[PDB]
Formats: sequence, structure tokens, C-alpha cells
Amino acid sequence: ENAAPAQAPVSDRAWALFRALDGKGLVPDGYVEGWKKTFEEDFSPRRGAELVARAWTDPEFRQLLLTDGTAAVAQYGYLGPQGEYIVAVEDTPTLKNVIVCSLCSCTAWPILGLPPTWYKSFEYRARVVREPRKVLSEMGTEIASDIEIRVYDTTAETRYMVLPQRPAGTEGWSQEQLQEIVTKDCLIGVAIPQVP
Amino acid sequence: MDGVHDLAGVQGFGKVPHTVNADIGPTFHAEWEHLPYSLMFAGVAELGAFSVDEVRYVVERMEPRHYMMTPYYERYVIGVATLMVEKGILTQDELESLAGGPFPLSRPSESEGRPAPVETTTFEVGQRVRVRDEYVPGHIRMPAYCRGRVGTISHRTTEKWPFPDAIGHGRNDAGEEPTYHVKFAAEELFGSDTDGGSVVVDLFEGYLEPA
Ligand SMILES: [Fe+3]
Ligand SMILES: [Mg+2]
Ligand SMILES: [Mg+2]
Ligand SMILES: [Mg+2]
Ligand SMILES: [Mg+2]
Ligand SMILES: [Mg+2]
Repeated sequence: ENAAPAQAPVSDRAWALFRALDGKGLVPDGYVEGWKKTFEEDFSPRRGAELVARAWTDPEFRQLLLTDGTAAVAQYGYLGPQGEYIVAVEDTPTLKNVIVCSLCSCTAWPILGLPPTWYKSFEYRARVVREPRKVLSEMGTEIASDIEIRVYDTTAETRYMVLPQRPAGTEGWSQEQLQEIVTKDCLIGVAIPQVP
Repeated sequence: MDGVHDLAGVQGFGKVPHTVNADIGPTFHAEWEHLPYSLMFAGVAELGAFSVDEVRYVVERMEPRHYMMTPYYERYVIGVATLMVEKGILTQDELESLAGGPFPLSRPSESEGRPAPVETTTFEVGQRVRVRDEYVPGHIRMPAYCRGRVGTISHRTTEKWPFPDAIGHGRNDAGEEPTYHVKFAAEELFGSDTDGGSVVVDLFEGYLEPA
């Protein structure tokens, strides 16, 4: 009762699916290898960090990013699969934004990178919509009492990034220096950028 | 579909397995893990055999206990394989032969889907809307926590997309609709039993009605 079905090892099943399709000529030469390279090397939170650092230092770009995220991201050439319609959401002294996909794992891949295991976890998918303050606290982020938490559930085609607040102690930093402190978790919204 | 995948608001789970900025390791933790997404795109972009919405739905169609004990990337291996069998591209026999053992698939669909609604309203930023109190057995991009609930429009998309409840079943009548960022107060969704402020859900026009 309630037992798992018998299954071949997952690696054997995954490669079986590949071999079945490839053996029928349905997978172009170098196709999955090309995607692997895109997923590993091109889709990266370093891109989102670059956008945040630009927005922090360029008021004009900040306005563009917050009004037409797609156009702003396109200027850098960072539109892509699972990142074709972008909305950036602005943290403020009274508002903290956090992103989830409660129904599966929807993530702005090209600018955040593929989602981490924890983001796809049942724990995150179930809990952050209902108790984001506790979830963030457990993860190491204390949200001050005078700050509204707003959770964006990625349920359609909009793909989100958080524009976090710029921390004190970074005045005059270069874009490269600022990029370094905007991590993947800052873009998802579970972390606040940290100054050494 | 009111399946176990509709996890938002479920109580009883423990801690999220992460502390902020902790090392998450490489993108892929095993040598097969890039295959589900790559082969999904082969199916969608190269073969034109199915939509991304159909991939979401086939994963929703995993037997519930099977879904709950299966790691993320493996669910997509199962889902893509299921679609290839359902579309007549592969057989389960050949998958199992190549795998060297059992390769159970998602369960067959119990709904033919539904068309894009004929009657909808164009909403504006600031307008109060209610999520239609409707029950859809096939694919739908409305998490149950917002069904019948009232919120305010914060964005109407400048692009339009096929209605998931149709294209998720491979139907010809998905049309195109914009979506709306609908902001709900936490208490509208979970009463006193929430520590949050607001939740914004990105909802197709066909899921909404004036408040
Ligand atoms: Fe998702
Ligand atoms: Mg497209
Ligand atoms: Mg300043
Ligand atoms: Mg300097
Ligand atoms: Mg439910
Ligand atoms: Mg297992």
C-alpha cells in the first residue's frame, strides 16, 4: 500500500529516452550538448547582477528596467528561453519582493540561471506563498517588521527578477564591484546584498 | 487540475533545504540531468510535437504518490517520455528495452481540456477583479489558493499567449490572451494564518471577472 513503482535507474531511463529519439533521427547532431553548454555557461545570475548594477548607477536605465523589463534586458542581449517577457520588481525601504513558482519551477533562466534545487523543492513551493517571513528567516534573511513582503508566483509567461535595495557602504563603487554582491539569491529575492 | 502539484499553502513541510548564498554546486549534479530540458526543446522546437504547456500538464498527470517521491529532473524525464509515447513517436516497449527495466509513465489525461473563453474583459491597472470560481479537471494555470478570491490589477501584459487550458491539451482553440498581475492581500488568501503582506499571481484574462 502506497509503495513506489518498480523503476530502472534514472540515468538508464534518461539515456533510454535520448537513445530512442536519437536512433530515429529526431535529435540533430550536437543538440543536447549545445543546450547543456547554454544551460551551464550562458544562462547565469551574473547577467541579472549586471542589470542590477547598471540600474543602481544609471537612473535612466533603472526607469527603463522597471517600466519595460523586456526592452531593458534586450539591450544587453539577455532575452532567451524562459525569459522572453521580463518584469523587474523594485524593493523599497517598506517592501521586500520574493519570487516562486508554486506550480513547478518557472524562473527567468537567461538572467537568473536555471533554478537551484531548493527553489524547486516542495518546501519552498508550499511555504513561501503563505509564510514568507518565516521561510526567509530560516534561510538566514531577517526582514524588519516595518517591511511588507510581496511574493510573486510565476504562474504564466512573465518572468521576474528582483531589483534589491542598494546597501549602504557601496557609494561610488564601480559596476563590476556592485555586480559581485548581487547573488543569485538576491535576484530571486530570498537574500539581501551584503557588504564586506 | 486539483492535483498534488498545487502545493502553495499546503502545511506540514519542514525547512527549505538552503541557507542564503550557500554553494548550490554545479548546474547539473548528474550526467543525464541536462536531457529532460534539452529533449523537451527537441519536442517543442524541432519536432513541433507538443507545447511547453503540455509538458507542464503531463508532469501534473504523474500518479500522485509517484510525483511526491520523484526528484525534479526525473519528473521531466518521465513527462517528456510520456508525451513521446502519447504522440506515437516512441513506444513504451522501446523505452523499457533501452532502459533495461521498468519505465512507468504519467497517467492518461481525464480531460480533453477547454477552449479559450469566448467572453472575457480587458482590465486596467487599479481595477478590482475576482478569480472565477471554476473547477477545471485538465490543465489550468490558476493555483487553488486564489480561486474565488479578490485582488487588484497591478499590470496587464503587452503580449498575449495561448490559453493554457487549451494548448496544454494540444487543442486548436487556445487563441491568445494577455495575463494580469493580480495582487491579493495575504489575509484574502489565508485569513489570519499567514505572516506575509501580499501575493501577486500572474493570471490569464480568462480566469478573471470584474469584482
Ligand atoms: Fe515552474
Ligand atoms: Mg514562443
Ligand atoms: Mg546612493
Ligand atoms: Mg572606486
Ligand atoms: Mg488542491
Ligand atoms: Mg528515486
